Amino acid sequence: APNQALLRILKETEFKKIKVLGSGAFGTVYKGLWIPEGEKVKIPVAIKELREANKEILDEAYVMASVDNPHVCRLLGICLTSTVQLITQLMPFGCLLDYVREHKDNIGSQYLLNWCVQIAKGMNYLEDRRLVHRDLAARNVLVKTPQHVKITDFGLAKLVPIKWMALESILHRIYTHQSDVWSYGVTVWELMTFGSKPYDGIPASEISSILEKGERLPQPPICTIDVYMIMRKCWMIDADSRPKFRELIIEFSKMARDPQRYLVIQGDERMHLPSPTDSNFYRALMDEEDMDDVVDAD
Ligand SMILES: *CCC(=O)N1Cc2nc(-c3cc(-c4ccccc4F)c(F)cn3)n(-c3ccncn3)c2C1
Repeated sequence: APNQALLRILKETEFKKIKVLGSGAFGTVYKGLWIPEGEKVKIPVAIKELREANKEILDEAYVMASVDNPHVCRLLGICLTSTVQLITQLMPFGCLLDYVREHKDNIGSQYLLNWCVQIAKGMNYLEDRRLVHRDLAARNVLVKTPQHVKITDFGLAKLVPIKWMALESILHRIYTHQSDVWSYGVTVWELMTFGSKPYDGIPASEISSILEKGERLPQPPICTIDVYMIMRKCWMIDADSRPKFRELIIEFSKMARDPQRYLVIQGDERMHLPSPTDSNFYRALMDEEDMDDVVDAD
């Protein structure tokens, strides 16, 4: 029974879908416009209309609306009609998966390590709340600004990403904070490869036997062995042997302090974090919310 004041019930008359942004396995993402009651103003919003109980949907949506963390997208409004529409703050930059693909071999080491830090802080918040995401992947990490990423779609899996799933989840539908750690390792791998698809050319049916044999995702060319060992540690068979989100925040923050020693990127001395001037601009314009300082190179 969380705070019902975090979820605003929207009527079909207060909003309108205008543009198409993309679509995934759960639904289609639209750029929306909210017209608040008794007002003339049009306010951009992001709307996800689902693909396929009202009391039960709302119960889950209140939990989804209670996630208050700088690296977790909070559900803001819901519109229950014949379809289920979810409303959240519009993010022009979209997902990190497409951002890294559209910026292939053009992303600095400071960005990658800081994103790994931020994703770990978002998941660590979810673990403190005893919440399991179940669908962590670079497609479910949104870019607020290039220096601020946030985990999206928490609770959508509750209402199959085999290549992002831990073996116990594939075999026994078991989902814990430690299976989320496995998915996180796969997500870090997607970033380090600038958007590569994991186990490309391998049918989803073969993955469980491939894992049981001891096969894992290859070392991305930019990762030193210390970075690869952390990703490997995330894919251990024994869930309790895998690192904690708590430990991943510290390890990746320590690595962000010496970026060149942990990632080998060509043209990296040029690709630095933005000047205070450009970060002040981005913040006042599109990121007023309070977040921890991005880890700088000593
Ligand atoms: C690579 C894919 C991509 O570019 N995007 C995926 C995506 N989803 C959403 C989104 C998510 C949600 C949402 C958030 C919390 C809980 C439940 C839930 F459905 C939503 F309501 C609406 N959109 N976006 C998105 C796009 C633009 N601004 C914000 N979110 C993307 C982008």
